[PDB]
Amino acid sequence: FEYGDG
Amino acid sequence: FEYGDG
Amino acid sequence: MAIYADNSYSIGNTPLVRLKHFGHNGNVVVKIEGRNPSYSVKCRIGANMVWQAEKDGTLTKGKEIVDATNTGIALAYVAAARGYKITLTMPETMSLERKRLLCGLGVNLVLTEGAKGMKGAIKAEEIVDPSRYVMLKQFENPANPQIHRETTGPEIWKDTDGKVDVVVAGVGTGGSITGISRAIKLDFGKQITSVAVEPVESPVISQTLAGEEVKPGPHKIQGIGAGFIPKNLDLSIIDRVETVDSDTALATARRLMAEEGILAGISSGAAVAAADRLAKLPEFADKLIVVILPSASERYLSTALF
Amino acid sequence: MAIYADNSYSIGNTPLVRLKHFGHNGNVVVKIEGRNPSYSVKCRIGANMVWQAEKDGTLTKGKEIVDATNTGIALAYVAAARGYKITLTMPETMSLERKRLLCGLGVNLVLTEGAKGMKGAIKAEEIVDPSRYVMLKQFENPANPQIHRETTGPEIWKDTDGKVDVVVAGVGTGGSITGISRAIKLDFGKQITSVAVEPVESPVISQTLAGEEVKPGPHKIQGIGAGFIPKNLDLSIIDRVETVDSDTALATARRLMAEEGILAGISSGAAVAAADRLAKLPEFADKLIVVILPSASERYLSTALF
Ligand SMILES: C=C(/N=C/c1c(COP(=O)(O)O)cnc(C)c1O)C(=O)O
Ligand SMILES: C=C(/N=C/c1c(COP(=O)(O)O)cnc(C)c1O)C(=O)O
Ligand SMILES: CC(=O)OC[C@H](N)C(=O)O
Ligand SMILES: CC(=O)OC[C@H](N)C(=O)O
Repeated sequence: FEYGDG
Repeated sequence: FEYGDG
Repeated sequence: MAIYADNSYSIGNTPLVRLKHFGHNGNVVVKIEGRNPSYSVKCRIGANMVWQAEKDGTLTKGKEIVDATNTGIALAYVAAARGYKITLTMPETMSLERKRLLCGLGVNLVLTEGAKGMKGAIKAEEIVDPSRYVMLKQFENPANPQIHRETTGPEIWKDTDGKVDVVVAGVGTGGSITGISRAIKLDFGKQITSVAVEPVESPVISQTLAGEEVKPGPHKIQGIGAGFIPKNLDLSIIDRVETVDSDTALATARRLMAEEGILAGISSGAAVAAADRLAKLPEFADKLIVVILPSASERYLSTALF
Repeated sequence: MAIYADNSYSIGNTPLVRLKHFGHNGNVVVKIEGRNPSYSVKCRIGANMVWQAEKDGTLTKGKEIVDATNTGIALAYVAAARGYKITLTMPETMSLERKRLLCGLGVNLVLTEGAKGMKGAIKAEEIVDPSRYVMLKQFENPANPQIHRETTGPEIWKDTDGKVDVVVAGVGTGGSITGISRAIKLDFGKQITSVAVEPVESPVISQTLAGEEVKPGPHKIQGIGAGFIPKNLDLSIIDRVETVDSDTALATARRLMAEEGILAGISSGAAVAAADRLAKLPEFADKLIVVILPSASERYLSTALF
């Protein structure tokens, strides 16, 4: 979820 | 001593 | 008299610095967008999106700005400088110092859930009963790429005396590489190589262009890798796509600091890592490679950068 | 081709921004030294002190830099960019983000006791068996004021088309106001008003000039108020001394952020507070007042500024 995926 | 005085 | 009427007009004219420990015989040059009013490349679009919205009457006194987001910090100082109210949304996952900065600039902040990332942040279209609010929409607002076409690209052309052969830029909204490429290719007529950079963790541009399954993923390179193709990325002027991993991007940013004395952010390391790989190909040996460094490292003190 | 061989050559050319909520009818203009390679005015002297020391052979490959200190962050990026080792000393009391930044730049750090302040930091002359180390001595090294005489002052002259009437600058080493005043008064021949700013908590310039007891004191305005008269402060070109208190300096810096959209440090607020007072005197009503903003607010996220 780091980026996050969005 | 915040500055400090020196 | 070179006196700006407010801080928004002082955007751009960022410097070109030759790298000594990357590339081959000085063929890698970096553009330091850390040296902007609110200290990132987004200063340029924070100003122009607000400017354009004024010019076609959608932004007026008493309207309140909204968007999802460095773009936030850019819109915030412009809102403060020109006297607008502003609400924002940002993924919770972003560095504390950009959280802290927004509050001091007068923003109404609203963090969003990190797992949902930018898509989640864009819980903002939610925000805009209209009439009061206006959403500036950086991912599709054409005023984003055209400020780069009007200033950033020309700055690169002029400072290199037309000698730039390659432009390497990470892609978030895609505004930077689009406007820059359009300027140099269409306005100045030079067939350079435009290189988009994305994380290997979330290579949606590479997968799209290959006609493969688009599978975005989580990564640490703040600024890029939105997990989708943004409208403000003009795929037609992109010649090449390079992927870079988070660890290497971080390591590269640290190297820029300790070996070049350049205070660059995480995405700046990704861009240089990509540029360095192209720069060490014999086909690029006689080519001047210009790399966008989008931000400065003090905005990342709380991150894995430090 | 405007490509710098390393980051040290990209110093200066900082912008002039007109203030809207200070002064009277736009008579207060600010010079944003936050927009420099390591994001403070000291970038200019970090570069030139190192440059000059190279030019007269005291700095060579294998010598290690020392001094006491934003000057540290300036010398550190220059040391990194040009390939020198560097040890530093700094009062413990200074903001964490300048502590954190130095470590990432490759510095050998040595904090000193806060109560002793800068005098204590200058526990550095201790450091320099010679032959290996060279101390650059920012408080007396003439290469400090002369870079301001060569670049900062001329930048102010040119951008105002010779119309600058007043220059307001806080005093640390005194290099800024000295070089700037010498440039505009002696090189360009205009009798401006040079205004030194110091904290009301430690008004040693005011006390000295009044022939009174010099009694320095502690204060929160990082950057200025060394507690003594530095050799690099040329008292002869100082026309006026303004004192400013810490709380007001902090409040003024916050206002610059929220009302002007300018990301300025604590000493920047002191300088503007002083300028604002002069600017609201009828005798200064037709005068263009140029104020040095030495640094940027993200270097103060850990401070009472936020
Ligand atoms: C999307 C934004 N950031 C753009 C950005 C980019 C990508 O630039 P473009 O959006 O123009 O592609 C790269 N690196 C950093 C640190 C960035 O902040 C934002 O601040 O929300
Ligand atoms: C003495 C240094 N600072 C200079 C300075 C000054 C004073 O500038 P001059 O030294 O040129 O007087 C004002 N404000 C800030 C934030 C400063 O860092 C130092 O970084 O150690
Ligand atoms: C700085 C921030 O996270 O935003 C960067 C850009 N909106 C993106 O795709 O992540
Ligand atoms: C930034 C720092 O504390 O140094 C400022 C200057 N040396 C002084 O008199 O304090």
